[PDB]
Amino acid sequence: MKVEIDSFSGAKIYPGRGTLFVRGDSKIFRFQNSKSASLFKQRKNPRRIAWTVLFRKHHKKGITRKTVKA
Amino acid sequence: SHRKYEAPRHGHLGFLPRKRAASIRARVKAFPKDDRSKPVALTSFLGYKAGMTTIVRDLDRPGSKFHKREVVEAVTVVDTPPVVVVGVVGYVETPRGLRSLTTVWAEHLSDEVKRRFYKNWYKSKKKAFTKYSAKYAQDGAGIERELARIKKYASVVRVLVHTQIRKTPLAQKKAHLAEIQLNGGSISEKVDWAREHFEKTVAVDSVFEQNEMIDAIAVTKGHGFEGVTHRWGTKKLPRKTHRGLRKVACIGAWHPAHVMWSVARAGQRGYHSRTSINHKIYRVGKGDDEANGATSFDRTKKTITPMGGFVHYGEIKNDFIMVKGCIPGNRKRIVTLRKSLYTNTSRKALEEVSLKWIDTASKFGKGRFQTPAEKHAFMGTLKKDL
Amino acid sequence: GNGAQGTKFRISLGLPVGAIMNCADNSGARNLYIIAVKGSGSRLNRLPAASLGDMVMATVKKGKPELRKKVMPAIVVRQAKSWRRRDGVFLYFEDNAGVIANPKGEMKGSAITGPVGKECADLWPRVASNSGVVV
RNA sequence: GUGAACAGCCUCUAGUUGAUAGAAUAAUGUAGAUAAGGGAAGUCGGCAAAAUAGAUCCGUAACUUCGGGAUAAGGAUUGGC
RNA sequence: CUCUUAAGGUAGCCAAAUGCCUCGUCAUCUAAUUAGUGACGCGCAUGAAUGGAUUAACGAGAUUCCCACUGUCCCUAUCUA
RNA sequence: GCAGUCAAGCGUUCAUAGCGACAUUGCUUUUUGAUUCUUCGAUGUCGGCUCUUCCUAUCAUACCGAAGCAGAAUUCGGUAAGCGUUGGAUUGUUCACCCACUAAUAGGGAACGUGAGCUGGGUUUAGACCGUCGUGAGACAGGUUAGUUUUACCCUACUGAUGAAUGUUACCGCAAUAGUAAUUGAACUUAGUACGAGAGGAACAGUUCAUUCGGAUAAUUGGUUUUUGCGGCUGUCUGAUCAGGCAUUGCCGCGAAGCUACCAUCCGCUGGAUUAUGGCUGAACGCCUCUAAGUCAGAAUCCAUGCUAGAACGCGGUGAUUU
Ligand SMILES: [Mg+2]
Ligand SMILES: [Mg+2]
Ligand SMILES: [Mg+2]
Ligand SMILES: [Mg+2]
Ligand SMILES: [Mg+2]
Ligand SMILES: [Mg+2]
Ligand SMILES: [Mg+2]
Ligand SMILES: [Mg+2]
Ligand SMILES: [Mg+2]
Ligand SMILES: [Mg+2]
Ligand SMILES: [Mg+2]
Ligand SMILES: [Mg+2]
Ligand SMILES: [Mg+2]
Ligand SMILES: [Mg+2]
Ligand SMILES: [Mg+2]
Ligand SMILES: [Mg+2]
Ligand SMILES: [Mg+2]
Ligand SMILES: [Mg+2]
Ligand SMILES: [Mg+2]
Ligand SMILES: [Mg+2]
Ligand SMILES: [Mg+2]
Ligand SMILES: [Mg+2]
Ligand SMILES: [Mg+2]
Ligand SMILES: [Mg+2]
Ligand SMILES: [Mg+2]
Ligand SMILES: [Mg+2]
Ligand SMILES: [Mg+2]
Ligand SMILES: [Mg+2]
Ligand SMILES: [Mg+2]
Ligand SMILES: [Mg+2]
Ligand SMILES: [Mg+2]
Ligand SMILES: [Mg+2]
Ligand SMILES: [Mg+2]
Ligand SMILES: [Mg+2]
Ligand SMILES: [Mg+2]
Ligand SMILES: [Mg+2]
Ligand SMILES: [Mg+2]
Ligand SMILES: [Mg+2]
Ligand SMILES: [Mg+2]
Ligand SMILES: [Mg+2]
Ligand SMILES: [Mg+2]
Ligand SMILES: [Mg+2]
Ligand SMILES: [Mg+2]
Ligand SMILES: [Mg+2]
Ligand SMILES: [Mg+2]
Ligand SMILES: [Mg+2]
Ligand SMILES: [Mg+2]
Ligand SMILES: [Mg+2]
Ligand SMILES: [Mg+2]
Ligand SMILES: [Mg+2]
Ligand SMILES: [Mg+2]
Ligand SMILES: [Mg+2]
Ligand SMILES: [Mg+2]
Ligand SMILES: [Mg+2]
Ligand SMILES: [Mg+2]
Ligand SMILES: [Mg+2]
Ligand SMILES: [Mg+2]
Ligand SMILES: [Mg+2]
Ligand SMILES: [Mg+2]
Ligand SMILES: [Mg+2]
Ligand SMILES: [Mg+2]
Ligand SMILES: [Mg+2]
Ligand SMILES: [Mg+2]
Ligand SMILES: [Mg+2]
Ligand SMILES: [Mg+2]
Ligand SMILES: [Mg+2]
Ligand SMILES: [Mg+2]
Ligand SMILES: [Mg+2]
Ligand SMILES: [Mg+2]
Ligand SMILES: [Mg+2]
Ligand SMILES: [Mg+2]
Ligand SMILES: [Mg+2]
Ligand SMILES: [Mg+2]
Ligand SMILES: [Mg+2]
Ligand SMILES: [Mg+2]
Ligand SMILES: [Mg+2]
Ligand SMILES: [Mg+2]
Ligand SMILES: [Mg+2]
Ligand SMILES: [Mg+2]
Ligand SMILES: [Mg+2]
Ligand SMILES: [Mg+2]
Ligand SMILES: [Mg+2]
Ligand SMILES: [Mg+2]
Ligand SMILES: [Mg+2]
Ligand SMILES: [Mg+2]
Ligand SMILES: [Mg+2]
Repeated sequence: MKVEIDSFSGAKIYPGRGTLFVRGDSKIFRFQNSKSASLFKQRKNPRRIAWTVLFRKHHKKGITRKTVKA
Repeated sequence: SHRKYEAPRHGHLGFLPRKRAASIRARVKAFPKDDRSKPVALTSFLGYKAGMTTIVRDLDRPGSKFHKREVVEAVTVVDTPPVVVVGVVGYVETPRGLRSLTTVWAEHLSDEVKRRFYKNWYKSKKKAFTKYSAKYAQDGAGIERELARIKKYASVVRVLVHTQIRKTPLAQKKAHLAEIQLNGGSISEKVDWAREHFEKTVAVDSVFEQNEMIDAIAVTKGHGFEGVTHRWGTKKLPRKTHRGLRKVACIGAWHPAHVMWSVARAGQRGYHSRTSINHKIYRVGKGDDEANGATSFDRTKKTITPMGGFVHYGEIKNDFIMVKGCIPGNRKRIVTLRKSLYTNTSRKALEEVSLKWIDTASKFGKGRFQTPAEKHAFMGTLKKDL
Repeated sequence: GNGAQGTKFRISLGLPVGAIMNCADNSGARNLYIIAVKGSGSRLNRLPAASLGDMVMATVKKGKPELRKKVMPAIVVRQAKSWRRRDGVFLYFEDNAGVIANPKGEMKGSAITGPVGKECADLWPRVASNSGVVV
């Protein structure tokens, strides 16, 4: 079993959950729920949506030896 | 004249009448066939339907397109804190059917069961079984006189057990008392076992095990009065139609001059008894186990209780059963689990499951997390907190 | 004789009669207009409905005049109704598409524009051969 | 005021606040709404419902009594600062 | 050629809201069309102000298809008063 | 309309595998006629929708018997109505006819079922056009178009819902009776086998799915939003801000919970006795014979198991019974 991730928001996606969408080009788009999906369907930009892993990474939100002996 | 096109009849006449079932307890209409060579155990169990979650497991069905593939399955979760035995009842077969010729009740009765014999408990003097308890003051030869009586007579012996309601998140305080049939051998051995268990406790794993097939017996979640169309599945009548579209157009032919037991008509829906069969037992809980939700594959210590807790229900603090699919009735309702009425080979049964993963995400919405320990990890630290 | 090698687990029906889906092969049919579903039983007033991998009988509404105005079997490669597989996932394509083929199940054309659902490619090894990305 | 505008919507003045009421929120209704995939297969028939829409720019067929047809068709735009 | 008339249906139009036969035949549109349209015409019973033919534009008129759109339908579901 | 009897013929040969002339006996009352009993101080007329039940003269699905049955396929027949008999094109139509899927697309009844259930397209008033007829009014069983579908609160019936009385109250139970449910296909394999010269080409055991039907259920996925839960927008109103009112829920994005969808998931049991039929043993009848006595095996049948009610005038076990 793989956890997948929401390619829009970035939120973890547990099995048998969320939706999945195959665009014409075979780019596969996995959503954790209707909310992310419905954004995708309005042409909404994740980096422009405050709560997306994309957005907060863009805004840098809250990221906070050996011996050679050869 | 005649139908002009043929279709099945709507609805199953066998489940008539559609009336409101006799009580929220569903009655056990039968028990497994007694094999007396086996040790004495319960044939059924009492519990409460909590909620549902999702599963992940590998599938053993050689030749299936999913053989050795993972599958998600819905399951349901029954709060199953051990029953307490309060008494045994004996039955003799007569030409008129089976008949109960006595009951024996243990000395001390729990204030949960006592609460069941009372409509208003706070006002009562709580006199129940006070004089019955006086039957123990001596060596209890009055008691024994029945116990050996049931031994002498009685082709069939059942145990009276009750739930521990207090031990569950419910608000209901008044336990549920029910007759359970005893399918270990030798009617004497049965009432022996009965006595030694008076006032004692019995938990769920003495009854059922994993992979086992068990039947559910419960009262249907009720909808009150219903229209013809949703109750029987009648086709909707056309838009253009005067005076109602959710109906039967022809309540019946002119003759006979009376509308028929077989015609769809609007009345109660829901809240019936249902006896539902064949569920595979996916998990046998122990409330004394931390890492209930865990799995040999999962390993991270969590119980089956979701974040935010089973909606409308609570925390599952005790032993429990997890069963595949869905069970009749709704959350908080008292539920009976019964051993199967028959030996089922079926290969679908006899599949011995091993859960990989039990979905812990909260059910009060679209949950993003399992543990609280994960939610912190992903989200990090907040304006409360540190 | 519906060559169709394998079983098929049920997936939700998105394609009743009257539904016109795109033509995903090089045949030169632009669209297929589904007049029936192979292997559908009957219920009063229910519209026979196909889904991924289902064989149907279609006519070609837009295409080469050779292919118009005649009934001929199809295979649905592309759905657009969300369906659910046994691994839990609810998935759906962007369009409805099928490839005209023969009763054996052998394609009319040599190639399939677009992707194909894994169920249909497992069903029909001649669709397998001509298939691009799968799922 | 907005607006092409005695439209529709909100307001000042004056004038109302009259219409049996209380508690629920079954079925069926009357009145108003929304629906995944399909898109008239429903049906006497698209009945009914949906879709369309204002303004600026661009584009605009057959036919014609040369006045028309014509908002034909069909596109692009539009806020605030 | 013949019988016959006051004269014996011309120009036109047609299975037409006029055709019994009749769901006429052929063509066309369809998977399939007693429907539509185009033709043909010994036309039951077409036809010249009993007006014939044709026609731009118009029409809450009868009919046919197409695109858009839709709970008309597959098939029901949910909300508001 | 459906079924017999005789058996001249058909069937290479061969009446009866499958048929059947000449004749003849019948049944049936979804044909139409014949009649005129009932109703003309009114029994709503055609078709379709929807829904229920019944028939059998069985189209399919079970078990069988026959063949001009090698196999496949088909056809004849028995027990059989348990169970299913569809989606469209023209048509108001019933009918007809094509397309397509299908195991199959059987026939009929219930006031030619069903209009205070619908619809109103046809028919069948009152407007109007045409064609034929008539001097005319008008006619036309000739073609057209427009044309108000009333009432249930009564009784019963049905669906669900309460309930006095048998001391009270309470809990646990029994089960008369009544209801009942499952359906059908495909792929793999058997097997390129049996059989066949070949072309072709099965079945039982087994596995995986699917149809229709049914009871549930809401983890998940979708629908629904007056959570008017959060956010956005226009117009106007509160001097401004902040924060809000009004726009019959002002509109739009998301939207829990609930309800809910083959648009989601889960579940749908096992014994017994028979039918047709094939047999054993076995006389009548020293043989023969499945039948007379007796007897074995057997179908989607039937009775149960299981499943739903639980008699409110069926009932058992049990707690506690007032100053
Ligand atoms: Mg949602
Ligand atoms: Mg019938
Ligand atoms: Mg029983
Ligand atoms: Mg009406
Ligand atoms: Mg553990
Ligand atoms: Mg939830
Ligand atoms: Mg069909
Ligand atoms: Mg219909
Ligand atoms: Mg202005
Ligand atoms: Mg104004
Ligand atoms: Mg008012
Ligand atoms: Mg209700
Ligand atoms: Mg609404
Ligand atoms: Mg829709
Ligand atoms: Mg849609
Ligand atoms: Mg379209
Ligand atoms: Mg239509
Ligand atoms: Mg039609
Ligand atoms: Mg139709
Ligand atoms: Mg029709
Ligand atoms: Mg309209
Ligand atoms: Mg102009
Ligand atoms: Mg324009
Ligand atoms: Mg700008
Ligand atoms: Mg005509
Ligand atoms: Mg003309
Ligand atoms: Mg014409
Ligand atoms: Mg013809
Ligand atoms: Mg025609
Ligand atoms: Mg048409
Ligand atoms: Mg003519
Ligand atoms: Mg003639
Ligand atoms: Mg004339
Ligand atoms: Mg004239
Ligand atoms: Mg003249
Ligand atoms: Mg004239
Ligand atoms: Mg003129
Ligand atoms: Mg004229
Ligand atoms: Mg006018
Ligand atoms: Mg008009
Ligand atoms: Mg016309
Ligand atoms: Mg008669
Ligand atoms: Mg007849
Ligand atoms: Mg008469
Ligand atoms: Mg009378
Ligand atoms: Mg009369
Ligand atoms: Mg009357
Ligand atoms: Mg009459
Ligand atoms: Mg009457
Ligand atoms: Mg018969
Ligand atoms: Mg043969
Ligand atoms: Mg044959
Ligand atoms: Mg029946
Ligand atoms: Mg009759
Ligand atoms: Mg009638
Ligand atoms: Mg009536
Ligand atoms: Mg009426
Ligand atoms: Mg009428
Ligand atoms: Mg009319
Ligand atoms: Mg008058
Ligand atoms: Mg007339
Ligand atoms: Mg009118
Ligand atoms: Mg009309
Ligand atoms: Mg009333
Ligand atoms: Mg009395
Ligand atoms: Mg041979
Ligand atoms: Mg051989
Ligand atoms: Mg087999
Ligand atoms: Mg179902
Ligand atoms: Mg349901
Ligand atoms: Mg809203
Ligand atoms: Mg504003
Ligand atoms: Mg405002
Ligand atoms: Mg102020
Ligand atoms: Mg500010
Ligand atoms: Mg105001
Ligand atoms: Mg508002
Ligand atoms: Mg939701
Ligand atoms: Mg399913
Ligand atoms: Mg059983
Ligand atoms: Mg005998
Ligand atoms: Mg059962
Ligand atoms: Mg009685
Ligand atoms: Mg009783
Ligand atoms: Mg009596
Ligand atoms: Mg009693």
